Amino acid sequence: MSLQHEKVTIAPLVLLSALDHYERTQTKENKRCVGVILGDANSSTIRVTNSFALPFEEDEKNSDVWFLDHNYIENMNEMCKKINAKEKLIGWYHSGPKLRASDLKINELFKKYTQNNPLLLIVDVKQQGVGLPTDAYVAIEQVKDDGTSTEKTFLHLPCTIEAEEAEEI
Amino acid sequence: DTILSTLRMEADPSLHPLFEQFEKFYEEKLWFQLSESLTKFFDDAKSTPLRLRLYDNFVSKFYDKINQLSVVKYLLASLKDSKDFDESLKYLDDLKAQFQELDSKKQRNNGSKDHGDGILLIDSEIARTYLLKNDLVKARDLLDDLEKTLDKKDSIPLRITNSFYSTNSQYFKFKNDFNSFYYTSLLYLSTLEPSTSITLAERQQLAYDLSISALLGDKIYNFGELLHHPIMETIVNDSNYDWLFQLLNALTVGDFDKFDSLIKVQISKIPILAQHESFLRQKICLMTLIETVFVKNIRMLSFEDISKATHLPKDNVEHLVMRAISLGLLKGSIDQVNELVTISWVQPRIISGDQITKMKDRLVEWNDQVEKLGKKMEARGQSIWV
Amino acid sequence: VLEATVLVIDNSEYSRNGDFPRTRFEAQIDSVEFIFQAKRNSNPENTVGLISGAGANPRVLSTFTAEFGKILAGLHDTQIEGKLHMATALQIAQLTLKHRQNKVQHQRIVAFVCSPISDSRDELIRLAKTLKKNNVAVDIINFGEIEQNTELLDEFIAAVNNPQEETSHLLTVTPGPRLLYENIASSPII
Repeated sequence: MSLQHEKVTIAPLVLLSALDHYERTQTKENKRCVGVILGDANSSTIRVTNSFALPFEEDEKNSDVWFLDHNYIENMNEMCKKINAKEKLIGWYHSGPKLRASDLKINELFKKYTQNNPLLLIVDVKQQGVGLPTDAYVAIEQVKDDGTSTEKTFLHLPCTIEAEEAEEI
Repeated sequence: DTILSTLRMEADPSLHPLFEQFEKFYEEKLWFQLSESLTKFFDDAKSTPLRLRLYDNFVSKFYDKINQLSVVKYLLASLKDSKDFDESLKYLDDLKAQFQELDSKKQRNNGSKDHGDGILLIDSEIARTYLLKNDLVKARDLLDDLEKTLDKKDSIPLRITNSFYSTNSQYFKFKNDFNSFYYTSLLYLSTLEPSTSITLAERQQLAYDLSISALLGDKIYNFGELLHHPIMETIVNDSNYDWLFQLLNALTVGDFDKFDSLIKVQISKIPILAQHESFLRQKICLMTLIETVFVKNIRMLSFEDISKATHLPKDNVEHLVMRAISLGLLKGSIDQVNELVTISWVQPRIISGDQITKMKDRLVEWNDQVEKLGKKMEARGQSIWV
Repeated sequence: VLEATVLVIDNSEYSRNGDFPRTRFEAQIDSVEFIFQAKRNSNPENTVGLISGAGANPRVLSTFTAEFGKILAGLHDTQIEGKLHMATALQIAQLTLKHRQNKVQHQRIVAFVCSPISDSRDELIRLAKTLKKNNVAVDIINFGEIEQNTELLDEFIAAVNNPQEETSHLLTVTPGPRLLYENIASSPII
């Protein structure tokens, strides 16, 4: 299994698409927004480059009532591959504001579509933060800190916002 | 009904209604509810002839209709006492042959998973029998193949972890690898599942062995993890092994005379402890050194203080700190012309509730200093902060 | 009739049983086959869905679609594990019905049950009345643990019981030596 979670690099386009998504679907409070984080991987520094909207739905109830379309991921995959075959699915992002209960559960849905470990990207879309509004959370399995059964949980990674020539301009 | 009739009276009447349930569920292929009762009675100790015969008769029909976990478990219950390890190995090979015959090919829906996990459990039990067969090298190679397969199966879904870790723990116990046994047993206990906790007496003996290995393990120098773990609840009340619990408490505290008396009385309980008595005394000395460093604090020390707090002469303190540094407890440096042992970073310890308040107050003071420095910096250079 | 439907198949350990040869799982798959074919014949515009109610929390296998290939591939890749949390499965099925590509197709649900309904009865009635309020039509095809499921199945239908809307039809066919889709062809469908 690839250990590629040392560094995370985000182009501003993914993040601005996140903000556009949130302001588009008219998400009120407590309504999280989720999409995919198309980019390139298999190197030490995971790099996020492009994103798109997803029809994620969830009632503010039992955490297992979350709904997400399966065909949409592959349907976007085909068109994006037609546009550019160098961008592969490397996980998903949610529109903040902080980690929720279903994050571990829903991440397993993207296991098959992704090739490496799926990447979580928290986006402070409403901008309560002061530092960078982005942080990565790779789901890995490690022993419990309380001396109990090993848990497959998220690990924070140092995320730096960096742009390429196309987006810096 | 034929073999059902033969096995109906080859048991106790209390188990007879279970036979009726097995017959009823066999009529309309309700074999999962049949396997529920099969597990229900297999765990019970009443199944000594039933483990021998009922498995090989009943499950010969339903082995290709039920989840392979229960199927292998039913045979495992049979092989919990038998000394037929040659024919037991033949049984395990037959299980492998059947699983690599059905799940070999022709996979056409019907759910299923090709049941590789059952094969892994079968190989783990082959390694267990090899250990019982005194096949130490062969068993070690087999469990190496098992951990290789553990690397596969994309984060295997428990179960196989239980059997694999138990097998490695048994191998380390038979090889007297105290540290490896301790770590593997702790990992197994962490990975233990609530479906079954096997025999209470067997788990008590496992806790006894864990305590022995922790006391006789080299790279273990803090027994707090074992003491405040649920594994110690098995002998948290029993008096037969209360002596070693008292000895462990003295080890953690650092008592000398009580340790001497207890080790003298219990040196004859097992020759294994009698062989490594000097290692236990060195463990006492290292316990005392670490606890004295952590209590008296002070980045420096003296030969006389260590000699008084460890009962060793002022000439053997040097070798004591040699062992302490080599094992990784400290990172200090000795000085013999003036006995001024220097101490640096010390092995961490589990933090109690009282220590939180002191650390919190120190945090508050540090944060206040940082805030004052930031305020001064901002006020002084506001003309260029743009 | 333009009718968006979702099929709540059950893959619980009890659904692994084989009262219907070969297994309740295979029988449920064949019933899904028949229901999809019948809905296609009635109108190809109708979209069918596949949601599995077992394997820990229910996992959506495919959204509202009319093509058998993807769902059938999903049917071959759903292991028979876990229990049937039918409350969460029904809530998820209701959530899916909000996102029909054709916003005119009326909501339909056909659920397969092969395990006891060990759910909160009051919560179950609340779910049933919520489904009725959204005009959601639900059909339950019972084969297996009929002695228990039929205690709550009639309560579900009497809580939904749409008089003028798409009326909910209950089927509790006792395991019989006839083809299952033949049993479901007439009474619950027409």
